[PDB]
Amino acid sequence: MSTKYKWTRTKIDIAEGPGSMNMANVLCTTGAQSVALVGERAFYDPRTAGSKSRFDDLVKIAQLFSVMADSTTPSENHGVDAKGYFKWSATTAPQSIVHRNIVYLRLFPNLNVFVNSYSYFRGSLVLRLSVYASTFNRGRLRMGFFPNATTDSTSTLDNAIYTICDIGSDNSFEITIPYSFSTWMRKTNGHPIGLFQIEVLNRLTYNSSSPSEVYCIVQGKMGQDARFFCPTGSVVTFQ
Amino acid sequence: MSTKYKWTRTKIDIAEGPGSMNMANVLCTTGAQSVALVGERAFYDPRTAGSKSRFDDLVKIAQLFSVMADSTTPSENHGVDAKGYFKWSATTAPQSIVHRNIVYLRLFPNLNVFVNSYSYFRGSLVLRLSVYASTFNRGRLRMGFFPNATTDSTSTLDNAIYTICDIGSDNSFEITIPYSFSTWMRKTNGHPIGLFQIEVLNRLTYNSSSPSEVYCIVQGKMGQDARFFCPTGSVVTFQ
Amino acid sequence: TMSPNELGLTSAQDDGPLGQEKPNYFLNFRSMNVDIFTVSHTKVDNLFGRAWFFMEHTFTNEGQWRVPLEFPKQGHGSLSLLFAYFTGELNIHVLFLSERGFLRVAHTYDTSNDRVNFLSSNGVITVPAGEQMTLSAPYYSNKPLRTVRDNNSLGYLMCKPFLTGTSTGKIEVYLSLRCPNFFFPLPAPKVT
Amino acid sequence: TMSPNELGLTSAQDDGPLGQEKPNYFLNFRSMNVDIFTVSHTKVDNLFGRAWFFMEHTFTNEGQWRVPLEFPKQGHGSLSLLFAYFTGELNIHVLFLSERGFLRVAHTYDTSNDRVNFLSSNGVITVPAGEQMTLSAPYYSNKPLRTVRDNNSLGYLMCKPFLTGTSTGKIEVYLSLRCPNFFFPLPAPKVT
Amino acid sequence: VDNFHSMAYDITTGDKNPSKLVRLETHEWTPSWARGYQITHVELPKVFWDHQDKPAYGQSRYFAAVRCGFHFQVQVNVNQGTAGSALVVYEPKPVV
RNA sequence: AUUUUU
RNA sequence: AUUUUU
RNA sequence: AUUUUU
RNA sequence: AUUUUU
Repeated sequence: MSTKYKWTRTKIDIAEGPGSMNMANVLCTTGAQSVALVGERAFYDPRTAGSKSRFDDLVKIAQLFSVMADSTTPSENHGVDAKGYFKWSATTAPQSIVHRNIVYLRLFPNLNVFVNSYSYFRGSLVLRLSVYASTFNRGRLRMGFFPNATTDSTSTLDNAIYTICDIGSDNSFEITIPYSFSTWMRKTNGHPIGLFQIEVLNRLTYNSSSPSEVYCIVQGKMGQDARFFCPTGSVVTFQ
Repeated sequence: MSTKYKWTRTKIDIAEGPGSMNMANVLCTTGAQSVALVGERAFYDPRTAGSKSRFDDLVKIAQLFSVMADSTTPSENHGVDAKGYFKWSATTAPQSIVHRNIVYLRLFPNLNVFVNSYSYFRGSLVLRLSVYASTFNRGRLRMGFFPNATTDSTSTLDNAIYTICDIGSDNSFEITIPYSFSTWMRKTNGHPIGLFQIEVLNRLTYNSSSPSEVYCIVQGKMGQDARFFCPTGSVVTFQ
Repeated sequence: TMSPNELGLTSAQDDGPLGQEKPNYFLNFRSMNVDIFTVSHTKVDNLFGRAWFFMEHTFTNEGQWRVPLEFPKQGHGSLSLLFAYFTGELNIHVLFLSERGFLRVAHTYDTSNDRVNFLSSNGVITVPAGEQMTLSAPYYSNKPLRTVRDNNSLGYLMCKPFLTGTSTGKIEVYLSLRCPNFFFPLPAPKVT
Repeated sequence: TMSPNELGLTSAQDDGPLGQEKPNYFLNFRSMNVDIFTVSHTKVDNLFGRAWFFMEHTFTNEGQWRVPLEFPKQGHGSLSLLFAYFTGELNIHVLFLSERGFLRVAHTYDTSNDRVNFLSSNGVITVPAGEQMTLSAPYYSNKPLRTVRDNNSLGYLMCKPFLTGTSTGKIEVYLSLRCPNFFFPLPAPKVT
Repeated sequence: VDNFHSMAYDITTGDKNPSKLVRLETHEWTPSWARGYQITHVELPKVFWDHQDKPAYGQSRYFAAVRCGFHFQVQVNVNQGTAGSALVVYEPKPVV
């Protein structure tokens, strides 16, 4: 029998760090001690929230449209600013610009939050232009996008990813921008997404009882393949 | 039932060293805690490196040729220096020396790195002499090697490990030096590898349109049985 | 095949119900999902499973420290501001910076400031001087859901240090949550 | 039998592709592989699995310590200079030499110096005064590969000590890596 | 598709044209140049669009990103009477 | 990625 | 509530 | 004395 | 030496 050795408790070596508190790994925090009377769990009630289940993934929120650089007043510079709220006017030439600016994720309410949370990301971005005109107004508008472009200057969109918008019943055209960077993952706050330009293709037509100019709204969200990766510090403070 | 004893947590004895950090054993470091959000791993991309797999063993690098005591100018002392870059000249007598010196691992770029990393090693060493002459030049050259020799002096190579080089199409002759020491493992930086001598056997012949002297290059690498053992401190600082 | 709806032509007034994972394509393009890590960093459990600084308190006496715990409008935890209601475990990380003593720590969702005067059963864990602990407070709230914004969205934290001599110090506190249940996402926050 | 090629007679211009494990023989000789230890000390995982000093910082205030981590041109880690690209886990060993306090440690590959101003989710592990920890930072790089030479080949390390009184000290830092992926070996380095 | 092939070439000729082999550089090996001396270099990969007369110059102008493989052929001719040796090596940005 | 160990 | 991990 | 937990 | 516990 093992009576040739005096029974003793197990001896073990304690690794580096005496009471090192890991506040980075979730696998570490979830295992923390419980101040609960019996270390148990509670029964959650989604109904009171009108929901059938909790919200598990945040990416879905990043996939929700939000106005770009939204303002109370339309672009007062013929749309050459970041305001995603401008006017499509009959006067504007068949090639003049109705809106041009460099796009960044932070220009979007929902996205700007992730920008201040995660350090990197990847995936396609979707922009949806909604022109609110009357049933009589007609015309076309081509909106293109030069990925990672930085020179904020009007330029032919023949080689850019563009979408021609013909006014009808569904006046909310979109445009997708596939992930494009020299890396497998890009900074959530660094290099621009590209040059966004919406040029006039065909003057907005009208009649005696219809408006000679209409309002437009530009929204932005993440694609179904969107992802965010490293959480980083904050660059701004919300309220 | 075991209700004859009041249930309690396990008691264990903690070995010597409270937060002793072992920075010597890999089995210790690889088990360190992870600051990762979920303590996970990433998917590496070899393609961007043009490779199909990572590099696992360093010995293979030690098995890559590198010029010995490489210089911009050929040996100005008839090759009696460490320069692995000298000249084979027609004038040199049929027994005169074209190059002689004591060989050390540090005399090789690639190897010198391991010399500054590991403390010991073993295995055969291969030296490859490349004489760059024209298609008309002809002659023979015998290069020998006296293992662990220290007296830097010209001596008959009849008893040394030698290789006779007859100029032809493949003008890059080699020479292997089997592991030779009083130990199963020798200092990476200590006793010389031996005496390396390249004597003239037959005067370099030529003609009206061919050079009367050519350039030679001496490279060195480790054998397929090469091994390195203990990593030690550094004796030099790279850049 | 592909419909014109999935090619960009749609109507903003036909988006309800909320949550339409509609695919968008065009020639030479398709939603490509490529993963870099073995897991997601967007999942609520993972992201929030990582703590973030909250506040610091400098003590001199053995007084008590009562503080309304709330969600951050500052760190990566701000992503919570996108929601309206919360419920679940709460991980509190406390650092007791003191030469010689002990720190009593407790947590409750009870608003009454008298049920805390004693600390009887409010979770009085003990962190010896110069130490730090991570206590996970259960959802002992009297309200099924915690509006995520409230200055007291999270329950109050108590800290009554038991000092021995003239020794004084400071208690830095940071926190995270274990498995969080968020509901009814609201509009994105503004910046200061 | 043995060809003249394997007897020393070869041509340097016929070595490509790179990596030719050609055997070399002569009478009374053959490649003899004899092992002294149960395992290899040449394997990248093993060699680099052992740390090496990096640098030391002497703190006086609660300021932060930002430092571009890079491969050594000094210790056995120099063997890395033989490669061009790296990728994989990074083991950071930090020693907090202080009388009374705490040391916040974090790591990121992000070049921006503002994403670190807070330390929200950059891995703020806590080493109590007079203690030492070994944190393994994942490859949270925005670049698939890390040129091995860059003054910031390895991501930046952050150290914001949380002191309590006039106490001051120094933070010595050394490091190693877990399973390293090196690619495209370049020419050997020069000496100073 | 012209069934008569009035143009006898592969249908994908124009497509592959930019990958065509081209002369990237031609410098003269000036005698009396010590070992290690750099004979000539070549800006990779922008050299394939070195001049507007490069097959790849056309397309290269409409795209900002590139991912490609190379196949070099350094040629050096010298009469039999003469001798010498040159080191043709590829140096990634890290090395350069 | 038996890229902790067999 | 595979609401620690598979 | 499932008078640690199932 | 069920001379740790059953």
